[PDB]
Parts: sequence; structure tokens; C-alpha cells
Amino acid sequence: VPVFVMMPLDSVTMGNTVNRRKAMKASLQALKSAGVEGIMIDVWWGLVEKESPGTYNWGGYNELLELAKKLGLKVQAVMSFHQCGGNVGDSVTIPLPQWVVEEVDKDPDLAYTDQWGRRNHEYISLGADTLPVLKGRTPVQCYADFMRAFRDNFKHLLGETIVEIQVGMGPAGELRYPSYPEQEGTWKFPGIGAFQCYDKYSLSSLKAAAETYGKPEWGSTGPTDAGHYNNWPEDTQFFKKEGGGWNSEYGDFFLSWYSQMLLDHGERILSSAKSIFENMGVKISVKIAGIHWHYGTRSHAPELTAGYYNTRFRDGYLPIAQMLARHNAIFNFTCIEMRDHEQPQDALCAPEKLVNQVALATLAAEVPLAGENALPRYDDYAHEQILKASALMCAFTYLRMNPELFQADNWGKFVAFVKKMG
Amino acid sequence: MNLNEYMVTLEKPLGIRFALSADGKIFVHAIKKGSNAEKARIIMVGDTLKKASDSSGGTLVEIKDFGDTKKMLVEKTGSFSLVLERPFSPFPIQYLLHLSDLDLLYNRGRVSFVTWNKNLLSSNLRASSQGSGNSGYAAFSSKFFTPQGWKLLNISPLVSVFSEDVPGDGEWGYGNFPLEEYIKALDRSKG
Amino acid sequence: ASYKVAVLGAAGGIGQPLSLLIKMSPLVSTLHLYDIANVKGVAADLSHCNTPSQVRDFTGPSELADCLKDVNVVVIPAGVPRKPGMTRDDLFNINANIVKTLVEAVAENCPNAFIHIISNPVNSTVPIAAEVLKKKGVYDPKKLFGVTTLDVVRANTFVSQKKNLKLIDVDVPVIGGHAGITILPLLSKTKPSVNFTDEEIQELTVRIQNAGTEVVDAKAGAGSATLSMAYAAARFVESSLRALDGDGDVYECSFVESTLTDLPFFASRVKIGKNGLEAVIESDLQGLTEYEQKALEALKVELKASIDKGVAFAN
Amino acid sequence: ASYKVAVLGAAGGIGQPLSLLIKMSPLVSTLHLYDIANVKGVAADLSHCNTPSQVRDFTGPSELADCLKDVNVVVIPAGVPRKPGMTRDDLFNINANIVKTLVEAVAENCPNAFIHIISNPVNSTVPIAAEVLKKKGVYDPKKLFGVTTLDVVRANTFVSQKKNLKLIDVDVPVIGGHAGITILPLLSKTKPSVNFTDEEIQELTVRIQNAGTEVVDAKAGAGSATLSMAYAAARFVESSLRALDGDGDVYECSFVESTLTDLPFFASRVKIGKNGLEAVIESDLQGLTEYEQKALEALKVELKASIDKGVAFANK
Repeated sequence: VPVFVMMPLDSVTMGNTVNRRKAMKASLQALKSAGVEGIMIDVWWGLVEKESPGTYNWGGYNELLELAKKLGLKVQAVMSFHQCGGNVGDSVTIPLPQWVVEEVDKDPDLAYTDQWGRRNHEYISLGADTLPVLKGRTPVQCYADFMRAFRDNFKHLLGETIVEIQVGMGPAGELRYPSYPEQEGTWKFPGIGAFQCYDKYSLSSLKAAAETYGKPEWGSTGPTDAGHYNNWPEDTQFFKKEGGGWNSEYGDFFLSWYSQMLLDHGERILSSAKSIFENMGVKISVKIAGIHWHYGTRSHAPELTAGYYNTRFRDGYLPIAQMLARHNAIFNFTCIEMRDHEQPQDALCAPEKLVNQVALATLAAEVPLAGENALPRYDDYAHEQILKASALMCAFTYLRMNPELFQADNWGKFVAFVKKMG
Repeated sequence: MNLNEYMVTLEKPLGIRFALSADGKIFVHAIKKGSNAEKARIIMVGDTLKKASDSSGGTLVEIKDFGDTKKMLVEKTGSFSLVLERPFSPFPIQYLLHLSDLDLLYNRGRVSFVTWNKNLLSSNLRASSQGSGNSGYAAFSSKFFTPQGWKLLNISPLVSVFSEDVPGDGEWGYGNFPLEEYIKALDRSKG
Repeated sequence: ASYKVAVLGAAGGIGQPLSLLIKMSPLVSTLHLYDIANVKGVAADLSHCNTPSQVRDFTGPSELADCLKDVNVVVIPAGVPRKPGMTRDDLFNINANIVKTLVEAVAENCPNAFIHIISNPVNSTVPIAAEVLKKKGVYDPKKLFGVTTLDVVRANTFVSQKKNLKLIDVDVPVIGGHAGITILPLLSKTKPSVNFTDEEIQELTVRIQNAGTEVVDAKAGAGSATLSMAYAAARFVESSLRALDGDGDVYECSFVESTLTDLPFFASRVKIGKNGLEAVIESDLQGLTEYEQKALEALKVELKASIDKGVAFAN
Repeated sequence: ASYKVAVLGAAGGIGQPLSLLIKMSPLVSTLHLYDIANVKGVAADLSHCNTPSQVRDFTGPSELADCLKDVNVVVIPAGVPRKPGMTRDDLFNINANIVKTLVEAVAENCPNAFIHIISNPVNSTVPIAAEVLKKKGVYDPKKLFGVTTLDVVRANTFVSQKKNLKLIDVDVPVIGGHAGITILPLLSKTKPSVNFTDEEIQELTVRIQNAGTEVVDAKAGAGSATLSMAYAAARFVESSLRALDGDGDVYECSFVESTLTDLPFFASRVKIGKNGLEAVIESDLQGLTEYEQKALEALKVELKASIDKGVAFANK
């Protein structure tokens, strides 16, 4: 199984220059001496289209990808259309382009909104997904133009060094809703999240669906008792397993609406990416949130809040697998290394059961699947867990590159895992 | 299932120019600058109009032809709820920019049509009571007849381009955005 | 546009507006015209309209034989207008002579076609046409009609004016004939649900059955109704064309030969199909009140007299 | 659909079919008819049709004032057909006097009434109406039309017949006047773009010019075209009413006071909106072929002569 390692968030500075270039030589030389198949790089939106809606600066990225080609390592480009940075700690911040942020400020409903009005600036909402709101362009048009610029610049690399394009379709590059606002500690693990669909641009489609279904009362707003982010599934009457609203007709209708809007956002961006990258020796992948916690509950409230209509009665990953099979897209899944006992048991976290369900859905839809770890860990216990999960994976992406991985014991464990997976 | 659809509530004046084409579908032709539909950035050009409401909101009645929209456009004060359907592929407003209003016409040579069959008259001249009409009309514009009437006579050609008494004297455009960049993006997408 | 309509007497007062309204109809593909003269003028006038229905001219029996070669719907409004001091008896003789000649011509040219007799009085000139077709041996009772829709249109108009209804919604049937006290408007059986009063019945009856004389006195004896007659005739013609096209809801109040009563000919609501008189509705004579009953007795007497006069002329 | 239409002179060869056609329309709600006589009969004849458009009749100048009260569209086809052996100048005098009287009576009643002028000659009667509106200060160039739609209808019919074209699609713009020689069918501007040979342009332009004379010859002794006039005038009335109803696709060829050329009045395709001439399509005189330009230059002197006759009669 191919092994891929991810470049840190400081792979490119605020300016389009490579950060710690000699350090990246050290890291990459160690990596290809270790036999690692390849590497995963975040092509950021705010570091390429930072100030001009048409000018695409590719300096540091061109250096980095040509450099990775020189060291013979495959590149998995992740089309990062999301903001990152200061949420609880500092880390490093790569904001959205300034013109995009100005558009979001003048029209606040361009960002995902929760029940209580909090707006998440990590990503541009899907309520305005096809509206010409970004300097006369729709968000699909902006993402498509970014992908076209990337393809035009790196055409000599596609099919030779770049072998995978993960599409950023939501926060953290995951096709989901921003139901985990760790910013300001709004959400803390464990939790269920909220419904990030309160833009009026999407409440309009809610009203449309409610009128189509002949229910001119189910489109006014979302659930009134869904629960706050850090609440528990049994604390909310919507997500309770004892005949809760998630089983009612209104719950089924709203959850189908939510999941199908997320699926339609996926459909649009995936079709655009397939059109842009058609017949070029490269594959297209979509990252799906690895929501392991609260798996034991019947409702699966975190999955329901993050756009996945996955319950004990409905398999919510089967439609996503159908979409990826339709567009010939790779299913990328997190939370592979973790174990059930390692995670807290009071929250009924079942990472292995979730991974098994994902594998079943991918087998049903004949969708190739790739895995990645959720947290950076060097233990042979997690390495053997990943080995078993791959044995049952088209590729594995490892988080995260750092000098800690180049220590003696950590490096030995990492290379041992590498030639065990190989 | 119908996720291309969306409901929007607008206070009068609506500020929308509608285009009845030779398919029965009532498009949106142009938007008046500074209008309520201009403020509501979700209403694009080319989005089909499926249903509509009345002054008090009433019931969200489906619109079949010009007859249903006539009552909506006759009024001048109130709040109307409109259901629009986004086209499966983005509307080529390139044709609206290029072709003149005479080019996109159905009855260019206004061939006369005299009829007594209510099944051929649009849903403002039917009276839909017992049988095939009582009174006959002689009309030259194909906007007074149903698609069956148009088929008997024989972007899709438009049989009419109608509006209401929108005040403010705002220019009819295609939305408040860099329209040149929007078209450039459209040709980049289709190419 | 795959049906042919011919007008005989097309240059007269009714002929010109009737031909105009017939031409501006997408169901018509070719419109032949015949009169003693002025046919070339009317055809040249109409031939410039941009409605896709050709227009052809004919004069005299020699061109009539060509005119009625492939007609699908024949209309015969060929009647001489009343003259100031001309006896109604010889007026009937002249009009019946025109009708008899034209019916002989259509029988010998193309008998398999709808026949719409307009030349007044149809009460006398419809039996004349039927007997002439019988003599020629090509009588088709299913494909002969007497245009009575003028009185139906007048009844709709007068009802909608009397009571504040939606005029395009009003629809009231008329029974009997087409001239005099034989017009029986079924107000109590009108299609829109109403509640009439006895004075309303009286006024509506006296207005509907005396509308031709109203037009004549409005014109100071110059002539009869021309524009309304052309409108009604075009209504019946488009109904017949729809029936020829396979429409299953062509319910027209026509004066046809019916077996629903002792009278050989009666004006009732009939269903028209591709073969002509597809069926005759009997319920039009069920549910009538005593007013309709007495007026129907008088109407039966009048129609018997008129049909006997037409029979005497024809044979 | 609550618009009012008056027809002054609705008892002649054109008046009766025109009144019937305008009554049988979905836009007209009130129809006023006027003539010096024989109008009560036509009004009674029309009132029996079951169409929503009410019909009223007026006789005499005293009822003329009531006729056009709050009338949205005025149509003036009043005229006298040429009698056998009648003087052309005398017939011109009678027609011009009738047009003068009707327009001068329209002026005080409803200046904003989309005045449509039919009475031939159009080239000489439209300017007369314009100046009689000028003396009253209500000469609004956007609300005075000369109906030239008959030549458009004839052009559509003739091009369709000759070129075997779909009659629903053909639209031929005609410029100049309504006096035979002053007719210019801009065939190269046929909307279903179709090539025309030299021989096809020939005989076709001339039949378009001479259709009136052809109909007069066919109707020897009885006036001129009347059913075609009624049809085209009803088409123009419907176009004007739907333009007054909105309908931002209303384009029609009319004879209006246009500064597009040196000639004060010209016939061209104009866009009609709620206030009249929304815009004038100047491109009608751009891109014309050599034959079209030669005919346009030839017709200037005749159209100017007709306009001069009109102004002399109106200022006399």
C-alpha cells in the first residue's frame, strides 16, 4: 500500500516563498530514503489568490512541487479553499483571500450560520454556492478558476509527479458542515455540534423543499430542540434514541434535505473538478469527516449535525459512495489508527465500527478508499491498527511532518511501519 | 428532491421582468437596479418561475401560463412569495446580451389566430366551466394562447417579455456584480 | 392546416367578414370562395393577409364545379338581402332557388362533406337541401347542419348582460329553429349555475327570439346581421373543423335531422365527430318547465309548417 | 386588458371588419364607434357577439366629444372611396378635410391616445394630424402613428409565398411611406435571413409597392383593399395595446415624425412602450444594399412632395 506524508501548515509562508527550504531538503531526503511513496501538500486559496481575483501567484508552490519532483516523490495536491489558524492556540494562520473576506463582511450570509447566528468564516457557504457573490463569480466559478490555474501551471507535473487531487469542499478540506467550531472554545470534544444551514440563502431551499413536500411549516427554520454543540445526544429530544425526532417524519425530511444539500455541493464541485482534470493521468479524491464519537447511540447525532444522515436505520455513507462512484472519486477517511478503548467510552465512540461501515459502503459502491490518521502518533500499536485496517486502502496519508518524527525511536517506528505497509 | 428550487419573499415592487417562452416556462428576463429582487441576491436571470403567491401570501399557487402571472402583476402593493427553479445548467445570458428582443420572438410575423376552443386560450381567457369555450378571440401575439395553441400554429424562442409598473426608473440589468467577469467565467467554464 | 372550407355567396354582406374570420384560422388550409361577382376582388383582398391559409376565387357554375371538388366544410350564406317593397314569398323563392342550385352542385361535385346552410330561413332551406340531396341520391344525414349558433351567441350575450355574470363563462342552449318564435332559450338549463326569475325568462325570450328584427330596425332596413352572423358562422366552422380533427368535445347547438321528435328536423345540442352527427343529446328535452313545454308546442307547430313549406318548394 | 379603443369612421369598407376584429380581442374592454351615419346598425350588430368588449355608438359632432373621453387608442380610418370619374385632387381634399376635422376634435378630447391614422394618403394625412396637434400644443411625436402595417403584412405574405418560408417566422421591415413609390421593403433585413437574387428582389419589391393598385383593379368599381386593411389595423391596435400593457418586445413599422432623415415624417420600425415611441431603430438605414439605397434616394422627392401637400392643406 502506498504511503504518503503531509507537509506541515508552514510549507509556504504568507509570501509565496518556501519556508525553511534546507529543513525541507532534510525532511524530504529522509522521507524518500525511508521509501515513502509520496507526500500531500495544501494548495491554499489565500496564498495563491490572496489579493487579486484573477492573479494566481505560484512562486513558493512552484518551487515546492518542482523540488518534490526532483526528489522523486509523488504529490497529492489538496485544493484548500478554507481558512485555518487561530482557534484555540496559535499555530499558523492562512486566511481566505482579502477580497473574499470583504465580500463575506458586506454580505454576512456567505458563510455557514448556526441556529444562534454564529457565522463560521472557515469556508464559504453552500447556500450561495451558485450565486455570483465573489466579484461577479459564483463560488463554483472561483474554485473552478483556481483548479484551472493550477492545471495550467502544473501541466508538466500532472500524470508524472502529481498523482492525486483532493478537493477542498468544506472546513479542514472535508465535505461536511462546520459543526465543530473549536474557535473561542465554542465546541469541545466530546459533543454533537449544530446545524450549519441557517443562511437565508439555504433557508430559501428549505422553504422550497417544504412547499414541494406539502408541509408549509417545516421550512420556516431548523429543529428547535436539536441541542447545543457540547450537549449530549440524550440531553436533546431530537437526538434521543428513545423515539426521538430523528425518527419522526419531520426529522427524516429535514435530515434528508441536509444530507442531500451537502451531497449536491459535492456533486457540483466534483463535476467541475472532473471536467477540469479529465484525462490527465491523475485521480480526484474527496475527504469525508471521520466522526467516530457518539457512534453507539442510535441517532448518531454528531454525524447528523455534520451533514451525514447515518443512523442505525439509514446508512448515510452509501449515498456519498454512490456520488463518488458517479464521479469516479476516491473516498478519503480519517480516524484509522484510533481504537475503541483508547477513545472515551462514556461518549460511545466506535472508530473501528465506523471504519467498518465505511469499508462496507465503499465495497458496495466499488469506490476506492484511502485512509489517514486523525491525530499524530508514532506508536507501534497505532501502526499495527493501521496495518490491519489496510489489510482489511489505495493509499495512506500520515499526519504530521515535524522534527519529532525524525527523532531516533520515532523515526525507527515510522520506517518500520513504512516497510510493514509496503 | 427539488433542491434546484428556492422560495423568496419580495415586497412590491417586484422589480423583475419575466419572459414567457415557447415552452410554457416563465423565465426571469432582467432585474431592475436597486429593486427588492436586486437586494435579494439569490434571484438570478433565467431561473424558471414555478409558483407564486398573492398580496396576503395566501396559497403558493402553481403558475402554468401568462394567465396566472397576470393577476400577480396587476397588483401593486403587498408581499409576494415566489418559487424559482435554478436551471440545471447556468443560463446563457450571453444570448440575452447579444440577440435583440426582435431576434428572440415567437410570432415575429404576427400571424392571426381566431379561436373559440378554450383549450387553446391561456388561463385568463378560458373560464373553464363546461366545454371548449363560449367566446372566440382574434389575437396576433402568441402570448394569449397555450403551448397547444402554439403547436397548432406550428434558449427557446420567447412568446412575450412582460413586466409590471415597477417605479424608480431603475435600469434593467442582470444583477449587481461585475457582469463582464461573470461572462468571462461562463466562457471559461464552457470552454 | 389540413382541411378545406368553401363559402358559396362569399362576396355578400356576410360573405366577406365570414371569409376573413375563416382565413385567420390555423385549422384552415385552403378557402375557396364563390359568388356571382366580386369574388376576384375579395380573394385579392384576403390573399395579402399573412395567415397560412390559401384563398381561391370562382365565379359561375363552370368554376363552381372546380370550387367544390375537394371541400371538407361547405358554408352557404348565399342569400339576397331584403328589398324595400319586395314580397317575402318571392324572396323565399329566390333564396331557395340559390340554395337548391348550390346543393345540386355540391351533391354532384363532393357530397361527402359537412354542409352549413346559412341562407335564411334555415327552417325552410335545410329541408330543401335534404330533399335535393335525396333526389341526387347522395343524402348523408350525419353530415348536414343548419347554422343556428347566431341565436346561441345572442342568448349568451343577453344572459350575461341581464345578470352580472362572467360573459366568457355564460353558456345557454337554444332549442327549436332559427326564425321567429321558434327560438327557445333554455335559461333554466343554462350551464352556469344561476337563479332566474319569471320576468327574466320573459325578457330574455323576447330579446333572443327577436334579435334579427332588432338588427334590421337598427340598420333602418338596409340589411340583416352581417358581422355577428359571420362571427357565429366562423364559430360553427371551427367547431366542425375540430370535429374533423378528432376532437371529442364538440357540442354544438345545430339544426339537423333528428329522430328525437316527430319533426324531421330540429335544432338541438349535438355531438359532432369525424363522421358528422356522432350523437344527439336527448336530455335537452328532459327537465323542461311548463313555459318551455307550451313554447315547445307552439314551436312544434311552427316548425311543422316551415318544414312543410320547404318540402313543397323542394318537391 | 381594460383599455379603451375608439374607431372614428367605423361604418365603411374597412370600418366594419375592423370593428369586428378589435371587438374580438383579449385586450379591448371598451369599443367606441363613430361615423356620420350607419353606425348604430354596426354597433347593434356587434353588440350581439359574446365577447367582453363593450360596444358604444356615436353619431354627430356633439357625441364626438363623448366618443373619445378617456380613450387609450384612437383609430381613424374614415374616408371616401374614389367615385367613378372623381377628381384625384377633389378626393384628396375630402379625405384631408375629414382627417383635419377628426384630428382637431381628438385634440381637445384625448391628446394622449396613441392616435392611429389610416385614411389614405398616409404620407399626406399623418403630417396634417401632426400640425393640427401642433396648433393645440399637444403634438407629442410619441403618440401619433400612421398605420403602415398593411405593407408589412403584404411583404410577409409575398416573401413567404415566393421563397417557400415558414409564415410564422418571416418579418420584413418596410420604410418610406404609404403611396406606392414611397414604399421600400428592406428585404435584406428579413429576420429569417435568406438570400435574394436580383430577379427575386425585382418583381417582388414592385408587387409590394403596387399591391394597392392590384387590389383596386381586382375590385374594379368598389373602393380598395378593406379586409387586409382591417386585419393590419387590428394587428397595429393589438401591438399598441400590448405595448401600453408593458411587453418590452413590441416592435412595429409605423409612419411617425422621425428626425432619422431630412424628411420630417418617415416610416420605420420603432419600439413602442407605455408612453409611445420608446426608441427608433436607426439601423434600418444602415447597411442597405445599392438597390435599397437608390430606392430610398428616389422616394425622398415624392415623400417630401406629399408632406408639402399635407402642410399646405393644414396651414391653408
